[PDB]
Amino acid sequence: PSIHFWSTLSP
Amino acid sequence: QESHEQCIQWIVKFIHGQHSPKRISFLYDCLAMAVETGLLPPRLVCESLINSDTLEWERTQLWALTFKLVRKIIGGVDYKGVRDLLKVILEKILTIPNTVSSAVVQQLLAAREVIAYILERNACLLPAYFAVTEIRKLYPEGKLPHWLLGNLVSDFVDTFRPTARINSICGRCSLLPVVNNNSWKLDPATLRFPLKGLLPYDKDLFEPQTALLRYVLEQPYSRDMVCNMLGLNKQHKQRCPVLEDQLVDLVVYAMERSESQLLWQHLSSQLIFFVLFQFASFPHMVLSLHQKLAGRGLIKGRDHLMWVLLQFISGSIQKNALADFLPVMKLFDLLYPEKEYIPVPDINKPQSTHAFAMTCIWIHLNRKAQNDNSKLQIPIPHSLRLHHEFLQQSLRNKSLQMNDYKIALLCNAYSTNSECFTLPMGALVETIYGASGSITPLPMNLLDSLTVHAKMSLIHSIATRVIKLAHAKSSVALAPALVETYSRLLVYMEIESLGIKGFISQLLPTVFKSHAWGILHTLLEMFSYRMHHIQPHYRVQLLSHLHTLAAVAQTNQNQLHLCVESTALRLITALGSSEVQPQFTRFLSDPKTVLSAESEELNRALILTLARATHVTDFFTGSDSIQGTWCKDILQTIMSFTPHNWASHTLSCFPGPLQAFFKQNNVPQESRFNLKKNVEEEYRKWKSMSNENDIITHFSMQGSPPLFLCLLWKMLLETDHINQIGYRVLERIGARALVAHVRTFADFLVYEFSTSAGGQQLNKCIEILNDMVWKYNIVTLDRLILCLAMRSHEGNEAQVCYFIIQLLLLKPNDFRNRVSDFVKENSPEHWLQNDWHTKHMNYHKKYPEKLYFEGLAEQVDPPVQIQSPYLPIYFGNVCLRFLPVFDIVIHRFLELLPVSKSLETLLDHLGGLYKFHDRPVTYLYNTLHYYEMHLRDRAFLKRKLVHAIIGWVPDDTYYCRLIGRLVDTMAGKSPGPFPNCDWRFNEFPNPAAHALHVTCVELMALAVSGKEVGNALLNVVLKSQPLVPRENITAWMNAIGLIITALPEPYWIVLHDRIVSVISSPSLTSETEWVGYPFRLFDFTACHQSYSEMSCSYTLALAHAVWHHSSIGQLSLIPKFLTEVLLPIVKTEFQLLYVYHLVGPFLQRFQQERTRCMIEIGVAFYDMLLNVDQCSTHLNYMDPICDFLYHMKYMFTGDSVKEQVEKIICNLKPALKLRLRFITH
Repeated sequence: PSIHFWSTLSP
Repeated sequence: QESHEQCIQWIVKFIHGQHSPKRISFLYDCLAMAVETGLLPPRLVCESLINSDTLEWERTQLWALTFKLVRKIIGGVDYKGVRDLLKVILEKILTIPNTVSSAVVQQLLAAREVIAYILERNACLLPAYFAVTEIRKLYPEGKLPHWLLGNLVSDFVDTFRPTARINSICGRCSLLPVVNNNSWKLDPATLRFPLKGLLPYDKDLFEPQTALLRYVLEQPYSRDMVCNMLGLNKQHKQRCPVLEDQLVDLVVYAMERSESQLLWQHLSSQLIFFVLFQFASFPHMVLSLHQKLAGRGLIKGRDHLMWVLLQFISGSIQKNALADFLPVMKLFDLLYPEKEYIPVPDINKPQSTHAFAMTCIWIHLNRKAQNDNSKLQIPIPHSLRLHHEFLQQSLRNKSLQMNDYKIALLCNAYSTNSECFTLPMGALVETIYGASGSITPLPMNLLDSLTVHAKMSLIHSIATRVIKLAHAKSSVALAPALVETYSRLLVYMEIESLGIKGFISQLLPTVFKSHAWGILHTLLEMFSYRMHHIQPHYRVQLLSHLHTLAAVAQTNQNQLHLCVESTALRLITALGSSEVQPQFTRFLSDPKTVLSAESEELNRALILTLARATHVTDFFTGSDSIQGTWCKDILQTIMSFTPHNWASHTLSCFPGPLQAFFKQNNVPQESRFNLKKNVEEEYRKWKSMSNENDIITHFSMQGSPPLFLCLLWKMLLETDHINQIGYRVLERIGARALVAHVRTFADFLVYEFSTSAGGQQLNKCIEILNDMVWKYNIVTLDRLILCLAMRSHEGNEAQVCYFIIQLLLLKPNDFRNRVSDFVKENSPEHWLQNDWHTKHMNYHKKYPEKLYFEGLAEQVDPPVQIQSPYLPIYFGNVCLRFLPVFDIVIHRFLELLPVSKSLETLLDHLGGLYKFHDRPVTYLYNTLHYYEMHLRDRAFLKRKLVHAIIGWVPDDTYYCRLIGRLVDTMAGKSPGPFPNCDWRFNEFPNPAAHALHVTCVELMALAVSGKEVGNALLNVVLKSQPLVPRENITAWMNAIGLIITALPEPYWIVLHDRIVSVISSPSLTSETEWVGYPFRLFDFTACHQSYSEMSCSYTLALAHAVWHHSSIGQLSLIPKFLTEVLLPIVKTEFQLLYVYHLVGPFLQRFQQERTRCMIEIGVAFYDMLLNVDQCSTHLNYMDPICDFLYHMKYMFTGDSVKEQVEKIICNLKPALKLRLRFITH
């Protein structure tokens, strides 16, 4: 569950 | 033939092989006479003698003989060849060393002789523009020429400054734009203005525009503008060092000035964006910042700088390598030399988060070092021990509240870690997670204290919970605190990947696919009533989603249909003037995506938005056709799925192409006689039936004319009740299909009211209509009023329709009571409140909202029970839904003249509802700009429109203060002409935009003519006054140009009269001779300018500023002005030069946008030259005039105009004909 700048709501 | 050149070269080297000087000279003389009689082509012989490989400055005698020969035989070469010979001669002479014995120097002056001959203007072998461009290409600016030539080249370049001054704008480096989310493009290599041609421009134009770039970067939402300015395309890792340096200097400037929170958030956001989009390297910026800050001295902004660094370190530490973030430790060593112990700041202030930035940075670095362990460990800094102990103790305590910033500090410090982050997150999110019982959202100040990583974690949790609840198909409504917190969190633009892009692209489609209809309704309401700053493409994308949602998915429910209609109307009406064309040009292929199939009201609103945007932006000035434009297909596809006609009064205000389009495509209208006959026949048939299913089927059949609302009116007009069958028919027809019935009921109402008596017959009818709206809940008030106001009646019928609207709004108490209560117990600053939900329940409990015909169901002889569950409502009500309808009603009331008195009463009674308007200032600006001709006589109607929505001849001090306010706003003052405003929630991103729009509204609201307003605005500078300091006159002109360009046409047309007055002045009309070019006549930065040349120079500079800030549609009047006004009054050289200075710099724009105007300008210039030549006895500035004309032909016009200029050139005097002989070719 890493949340960075290059993440998106779609798993 | 082919071997002639080889044979000539062989003969040349055979001659050069001799050693006897006399024999060589004799051979050269024999070749000279052979050449002069025509035995050899001059191009071939000169090229051979000059490109011979044996030529070298060691062979002094051979060099001198060859150059005297080429001087003797150079006179018979075409000018292209001459230019090439000039180039090769300079290339050859460049190789001469600086130190040469004087015994041969006089022998190497033959090259100076030939260059002197070729650069003589009288002989005119080639145009001087070729010579100057070749010389400048070989020797760029600042390079000292070869010592042999020296003064010759220096002065020959020096004779082109008048042309370089003609092709330059006055005070260009001190003109700044207004940033709104072109003419300001810059070179991405050296921040230079792109200059056309190789001419000796001024020194200031060769320096980088650091001031302009810094001013642009200091403004919020300047990311797209700066990318467009620097020409950066999101396609590769460009890594602009100039952009990195500018960002670093901006950070240094901010820290030096630190000796607010929004400002630092803006910088952090800018660094985030530019590092993310591969335009900067974070370690490189850190190292450059370290070098710049080394040995600076006092540094008090260290906490803010480390907070800015943490905003990126926390976000990017998850994947980026640990080596990138290493130099932060060296930066900390530089900016924190104390080595004792830092006291723990009070945790009761927002600054506590900033004071802990370095401790948080070290914690993140230590955690990253703990992952992928070994290699190198990061030890604890000695000073930051108390802070670490405080954080550890706060984490150890298991009972911590939200009174202080302990939650924020723990979230910032331990965001990266997983185990240590559960406790602060739970403590922060349980209160909003808990319809749920949570009503208090997260405070805005607390949200600002968090870091970007914490904000992303919060939004990811909220979005995941929303998706899970939607997939669970549970009927539980979302937490009001959750919805409010989501709306607040969706403001930050550094989280675009999860904030709004993920909200529109993924969350909404997922909720759509999950068939929730409750989550979708809440999200749509949240967007409508809480989102302030949304990028236009996101808005248009959501508009397309709304249209397809309304069209499909069987959303045949009153509430959902109403929400979609209201949301779509608000987005359509809220579009910006400068955004419509770029946003709708992307959907040129498939307009149906952004259009609608059944909402005639939405299509007409889009058309009205199109008209006002094109009027304000002056898109159609200089054109009389719609074909070839982007509006044609949109209008045609609107005519499909929605044929309609526009009233005469509402169509007379449209632009010319729109009016021409709507004169054709006329749609026949149903006659009132046939409408009345149909209504009477339907009523007699309704009363003649006794069954039940037959009536329901007959009166609910699709395709039958929509007359059932008329039937309801006819029934309860005479019998004053509605049977159960009427309710059954209304339930069966459906909300989506009732719109046509409302539309026809509007026309029937207008006809019936027009064909009626007065007194009781109207009081009864208006009471009936009010009862239908409120008591029976048949149709909602805003829908009814919108359908009334979107009609196509004429004259008396239009007056009746607007009278009906006014009576329905004001005669009963139902709407007035609701407006008064909402205004009295509510406030618009929604981000600073905690009890909005309690206020919302209070209002809704006092005034329930009915959407499923509850009143009509109740008022049946057997009562009918309604069992349709309601979707949750969180933000909206009828008062907030009515605002766009009220804007449109204002526009119609302005359009129709006899009903102007009713608008004053409407404003006086319902003007308090604009306190909740999104963009009241922008609305008034558009309204006053659009209806200037209509309101220019009704001065009292203004100051009433302005006072209701926002709230004597003035002297020169008023205008001076008005200009100075914007001047200081752009300059940047700590107090500021306006108080600090939250750009994240206000309509205006910048104080500059806010001041500009307020000033324009205030100027247009005055009861004086546009000519007087414009003349006073120019006179602020053009006539000497106090409190107008010098050395800042360029920015005063910049502010005046901005304001006058934003003002309508009758306000900026006075520049032409001012220019003509300057032309006809004795300064330019006098025949007194001058020594040299009249530089001070056209230069505003002169020592002492008396009065007349001061007026001329200041008028030139003001015209340059106005035309630099003007749009292309406004520039389209310059060619007609030049051909019709200035052409028959120019008779002297000074006037010709003045006009060249006026219009010269702006030819590049015409070339990029409009070519026919450029051609007309060129022809007008040539005719003016002919007139001046004919009138004057002799020309003293032939060289500057010809240089400018050659530059024009060779850079902008090309060979486009030849037939229109041959006749003009052939009639000139022989001297000008000799100079301008190459223009024909």
